[PDB]
Amino acid sequence: SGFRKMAFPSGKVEGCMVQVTCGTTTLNGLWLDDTVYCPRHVICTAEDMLNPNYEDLLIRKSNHSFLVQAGNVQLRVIGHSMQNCLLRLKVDTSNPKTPKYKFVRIQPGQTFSVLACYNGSPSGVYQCAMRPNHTIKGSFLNGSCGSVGFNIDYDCVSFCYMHHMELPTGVHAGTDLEGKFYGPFVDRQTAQAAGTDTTITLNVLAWLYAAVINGDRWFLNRFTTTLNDFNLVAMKYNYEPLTQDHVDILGPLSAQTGIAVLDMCAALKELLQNGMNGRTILGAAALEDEFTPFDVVRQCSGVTFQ
Amino acid sequence: SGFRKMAFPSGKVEGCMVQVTCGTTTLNGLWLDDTVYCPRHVICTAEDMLNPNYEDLLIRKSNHSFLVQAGNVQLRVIGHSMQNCLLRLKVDTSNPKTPKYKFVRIQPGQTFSVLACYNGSPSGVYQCAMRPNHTIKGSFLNGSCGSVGFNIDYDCVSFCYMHHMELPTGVHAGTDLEGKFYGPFVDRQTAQAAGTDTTITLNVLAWLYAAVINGDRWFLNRFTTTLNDFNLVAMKYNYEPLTQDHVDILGPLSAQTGIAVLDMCAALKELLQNGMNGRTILGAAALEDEFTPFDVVRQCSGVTFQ
Repeated sequence: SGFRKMAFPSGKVEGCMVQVTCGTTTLNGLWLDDTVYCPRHVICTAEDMLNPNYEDLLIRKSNHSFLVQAGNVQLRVIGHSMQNCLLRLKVDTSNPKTPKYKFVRIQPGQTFSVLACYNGSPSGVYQCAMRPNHTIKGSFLNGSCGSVGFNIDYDCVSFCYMHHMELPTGVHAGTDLEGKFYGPFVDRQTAQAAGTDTTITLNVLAWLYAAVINGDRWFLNRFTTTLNDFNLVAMKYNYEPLTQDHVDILGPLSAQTGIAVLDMCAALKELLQNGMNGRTILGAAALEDEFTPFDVVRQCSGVTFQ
Repeated sequence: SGFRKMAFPSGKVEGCMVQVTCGTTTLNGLWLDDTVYCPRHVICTAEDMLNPNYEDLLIRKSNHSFLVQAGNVQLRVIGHSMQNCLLRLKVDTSNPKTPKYKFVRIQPGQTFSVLACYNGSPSGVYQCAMRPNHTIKGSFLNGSCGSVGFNIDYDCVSFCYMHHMELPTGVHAGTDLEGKFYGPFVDRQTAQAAGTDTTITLNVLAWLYAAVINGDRWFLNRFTTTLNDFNLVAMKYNYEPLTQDHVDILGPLSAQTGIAVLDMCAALKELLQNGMNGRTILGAAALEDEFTPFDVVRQCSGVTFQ
């Protein structure tokens, strides 16, 4: 029983974190096999950031311009390329701790674990979601650049995020592990701001199913609804429209609770229209949208509470 | 910026988890040096649990009664004792991955990371608090017994919890690493239930300070209050009384925000009396009590947002 924001065990990833220094800037890198991946802005000075030309800045550097430390040991750099907004440093040593891994570009609404690091030392781990506006609502301080996000499937680490920057609203922006940004953001100092966000409807519904599997059905009602009718309500409350695809996804959860997806949607619209009346769901006072349907099945009993 | 329920990196602990089987029951154990620690109810049958005599049940077993697996490797048991509600199995191999560690008995209101495990394989990590009623609000399914709770200080793992059981309300109960239960609970099947709980006032206040450090002060007011006056309000709302000790603890946070502790208390009572008026704090719709003051300084900037 119970339900919590659960992160994946971070061990396989801790073994990959290193420190990367170039001139006066130090940040975190990811050491897999004989390559270290980090944000390219490690080669910038404060004023560089105002309008960097990374191609121009990088040609001016050599292999010995970079200092990579793994714990107490310095790794020798013997090559370097820029891949999009990332640097790849070839090093003279293969990481003995390299887990089986892939690089995946995550979709909005999906969740992942973040291992926050400073100076190449893991400091904490937490779960978060890729917002519709392509930001994540993280917890990062200075020096966290290079921290990564990942999921774990069997023994395989799927790396999906590397942290680059914080936006004026205190939310965070970064790239996948090929250095392509999530969202319309760039790695330089500008007036860029998060676009307006929206609530992840599929996740909220998943979470309501979670509440039921865990023996709670107070918010339910006798009504059902049309996709179209639900979506008129969604618009008004800044929720993403529900699509037939999302209804299909909620299949398995619908079956194990015996609650038709569109009936759940009827409950959801009632909650949005009537508020929660000072009550809680899964201990929360407002609707939660950072659990996917996958997260729910991961963590919940395969047997519902009644 | 940002603020999240942050768990400690779980790597040092993952390296210690094993599987312990006795007869038909399998659960998790903790392998440090040449000892494996697990819940003693691993030696019970379903009906045994109704009224076990652990002394009587254990004398009937031998070293070869236990099967310990670490990944694919079976560890040979060569001794066994009961320490309170725990079993200690001496094994023929010292765990090469044993971190520097201590066993500490945590106090109510304090927080820790939980590594949820099944069949000796870590499945997820999350943060939680020891409730005043000595339970934790965890997320555990069948087979999670033996999962542990810990904090990390420098390189030293402080183990503070081992999971034994779930209570009728779906909250969880377990022991410290000497096998002494937190709370008035016992490891057998009975009508035991969680006592009534209360909100952790010191943590709520810490969290309000966190909101300020992060640039939010909407809930503040021009008033101050007496310890006594605050506590009359606390009683009515099922919050723990505030004590001079708690005011001292909130010192450092009070200094860096420039907000007198008792002024913060005035804000708190206003919030409790007036509700949040459909607004949020740190993104939450109700007051949060699972962050200690220590957690706040850990994760927040040492420089407040303005």
